[PDB]
Amino acid sequence: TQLQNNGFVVSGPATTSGQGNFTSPYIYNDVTNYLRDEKNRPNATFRDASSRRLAA
Amino acid sequence: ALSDGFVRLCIDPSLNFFGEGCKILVEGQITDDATAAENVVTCVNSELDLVERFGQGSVLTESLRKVFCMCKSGVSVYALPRADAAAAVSAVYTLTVTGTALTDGRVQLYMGEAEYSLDIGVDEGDTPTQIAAKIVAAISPDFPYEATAAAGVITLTARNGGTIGNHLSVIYTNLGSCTSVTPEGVTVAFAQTTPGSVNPEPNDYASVVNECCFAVYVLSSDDTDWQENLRDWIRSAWDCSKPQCFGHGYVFNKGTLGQVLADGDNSAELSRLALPTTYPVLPYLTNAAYGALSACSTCENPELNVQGQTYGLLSCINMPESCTPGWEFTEVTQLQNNGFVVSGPATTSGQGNFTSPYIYNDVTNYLRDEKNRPNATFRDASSRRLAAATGVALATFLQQFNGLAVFTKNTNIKTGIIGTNLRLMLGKIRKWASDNVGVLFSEFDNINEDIQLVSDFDVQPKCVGQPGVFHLNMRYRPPVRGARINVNLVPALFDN
Amino acid sequence: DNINEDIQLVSDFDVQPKCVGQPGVFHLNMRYRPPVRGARINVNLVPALFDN
Amino acid sequence: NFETADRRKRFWTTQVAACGQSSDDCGDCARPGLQLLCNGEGRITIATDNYVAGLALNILLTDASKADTGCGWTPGNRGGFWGDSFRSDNMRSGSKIRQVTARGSMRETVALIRAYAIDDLKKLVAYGVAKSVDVDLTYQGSNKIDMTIMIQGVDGNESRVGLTGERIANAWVWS
Amino acid sequence: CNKQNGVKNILITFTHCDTGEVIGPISHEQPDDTLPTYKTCAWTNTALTNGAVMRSASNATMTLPVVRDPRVPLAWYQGCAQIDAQVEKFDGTVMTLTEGAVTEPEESDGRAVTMTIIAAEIDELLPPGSLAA
Repeated sequence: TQLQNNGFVVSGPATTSGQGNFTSPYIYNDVTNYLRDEKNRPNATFRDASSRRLAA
Repeated sequence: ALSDGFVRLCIDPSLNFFGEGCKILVEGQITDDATAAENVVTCVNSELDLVERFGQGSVLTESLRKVFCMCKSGVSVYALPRADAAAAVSAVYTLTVTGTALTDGRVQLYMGEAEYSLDIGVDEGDTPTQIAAKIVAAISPDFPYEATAAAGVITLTARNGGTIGNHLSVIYTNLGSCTSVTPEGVTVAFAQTTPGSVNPEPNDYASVVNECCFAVYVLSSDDTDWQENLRDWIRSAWDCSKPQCFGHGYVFNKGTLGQVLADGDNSAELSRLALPTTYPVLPYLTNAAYGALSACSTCENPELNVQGQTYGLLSCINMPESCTPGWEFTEVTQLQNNGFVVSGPATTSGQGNFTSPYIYNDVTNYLRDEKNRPNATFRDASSRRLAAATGVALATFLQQFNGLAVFTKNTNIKTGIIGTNLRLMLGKIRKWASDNVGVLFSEFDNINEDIQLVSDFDVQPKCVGQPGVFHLNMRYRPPVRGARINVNLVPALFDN
Repeated sequence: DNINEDIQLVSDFDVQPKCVGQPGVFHLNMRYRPPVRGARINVNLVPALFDN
Repeated sequence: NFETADRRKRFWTTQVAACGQSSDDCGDCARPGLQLLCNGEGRITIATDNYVAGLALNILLTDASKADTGCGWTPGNRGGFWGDSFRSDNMRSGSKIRQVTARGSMRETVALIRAYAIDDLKKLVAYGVAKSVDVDLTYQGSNKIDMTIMIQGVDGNESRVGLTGERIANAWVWS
Repeated sequence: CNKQNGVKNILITFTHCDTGEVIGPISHEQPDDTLPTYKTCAWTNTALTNGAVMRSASNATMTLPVVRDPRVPLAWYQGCAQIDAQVEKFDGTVMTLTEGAVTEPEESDGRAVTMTIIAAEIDELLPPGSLAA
């Protein structure tokens, strides 16, 4: 929770058990490291990575 | 797949087991001989691995043997061995043989469980007690008690320390009037000499079962403090502070009526099994049998009640019937009204002939409620299973709205756009809930009021909500169990 | 896989620059796959001692 | 006498992964065969577990007699087994799941493959080994296909009373 | 705005039968002034003598005239694919349908398509403040 609220990407595995087999991880949230603003006023305009792509 | 063949080439499932999805965890003591590491969940394969992996005649091995005997396939098993306390004391029992055999006969015992019975023939008349007590050479190794075969008396010492070794009552066939293979002039006396002292109190479930889902927890112990810790862990798995790992636990309580009722700490996460003080079967075996039967070996259908003589029959357990029911009917009713589970014989022959037990009511230990109002919302174990099933099913259904455009201010969707608004979302969910009637819900009292959808912009104050967050509130009732009907019988003498 | 994208027709006046193409010449672009002659399937086998 | 009266024994049985698994870039697959069990002083012996699973493998991994075509086949590989002319149950050995042909879209071909699989494993009920069998096949895409086969068994000793059907004969294999 | 009889949104989801392909819910627009019609009671009465009736199975149907989307083949709108539809009127009513099928399709010029759909059950969401449960 702390990492996500601070602009970070957290990945986790698709399955959980003690069998010790192989699994593939997946991304929880696609978020850039954007926080605050040019004037140091918080917002979430560029929180989503898709926002940068749309702006271009 | 070479030098031959055609379309449809084969590749096979190297492993023959695929019934994964439901798991059972068994926790209990072990002995020194066990090679398994303590406080580490491990997968159990079959009966061959036992003994070596968990010691000879250990509490864990006996519980596991019954679990495999009830669930032949369709469920995966797990074990969590635990070590004895630092200063545990092992119980001691004495069984003295007196008199000199003077007629040819046979002596046979019944201790703890039918699997441990024995039958040895007295050699010949005029064999004193010293030549007798050969019973020790016949006692099966798996018996949790060690026989020493002293001079004229045989001593039984528990192989595991703690209070787990304070439960016995022997049924016996000498001094009886059955001269069918009985040696005349031989008698046996049964008494106890030393009780158990100390039980372990592990409190590290968060570390060894961290974020691992288990359908049923089975605990082979009678320590109230140990059971209390297990209940707390289950609450956390059902908590609202994080993704949930739904589960259920099975425990047993033994003693007089006054003692048993004192353990009812209103736990909806446990199904406490009540037994009398003179149960002729070792306690933890029956608890394991009940847990295994209900550990999705039968309950792949969440709404199936494990009761009656057809579904709640613990066939793996055999025991002779005592001269008294054990639980007087006035006491059976009280236990069922206080959230306990009561079991009894499945056939009516109360003589000493072998029978099997079955379960009357599949009821958890739930009473009262948050605040202090009384209700029966989670009275039946099936309710807990159905509640978990509904959550998973509903979560899967809502996945289709993940990443879908949502319009909230202007509700007219343009031509060609792929999106939805609140009303359309509510209608689709309302359709799903109504469709499942008869599978997960009963008839809704008022379907128009029991479902609501509100966007986060309508809950938070101005300029505080987030875009694309909803609050769904639903209320439901599980399928109805039964009904009461008043019958007024009235014969008539007048002809019209 | 997608018949709407695997066939394209373009006149030579759209490939060459101004006043360089020829009248009555086309370019046909196509992609195809021959018939399949194989298949693989998993045969997970579960002999289950009965429990309804 | 002792209640263990059933004297019928069990012979060798083919087992999955008996000879290990053959690995390849596409994936890993088992190599079924016979299993050897060793004692503490040599004296090897053949395993005899999972009778029904062994029977299922034999039925699936064997080419049955091929249908007439009008052009013919070479005498070497007409299919079938020469020992089927002595049995009296009026059936033929093997399976015909490898004789399908690419017809229509892949969805149609897969559906046909399932039909043949059911039509072959149905022989298990006829012999009496199992009381029911069903195969579930799921199509997910071009290269990923799965098929699960469910076989129902019974306990060695009758326990329930009032069955609509019948107690399958040859149940002494209890599976 | 609560007494205006009209249609506000129309969403349709197609599921091709020969390829299992699914196309998300696409908004649609109606071709003319006519409105869709509904029948939600899946039992039909016939008149016997002296006030008695006689039930029969029947189905629940919907007539949905919509304008073809220029990005979807014309075959899908006819009886060559499954349909899931939702219609939201101005007053607030919402009518949902799933696993519907098209019956007896007629020729269409290429833009205006009239679909007759039949389903096991049609659900309705009345505006807030209903009476029946």
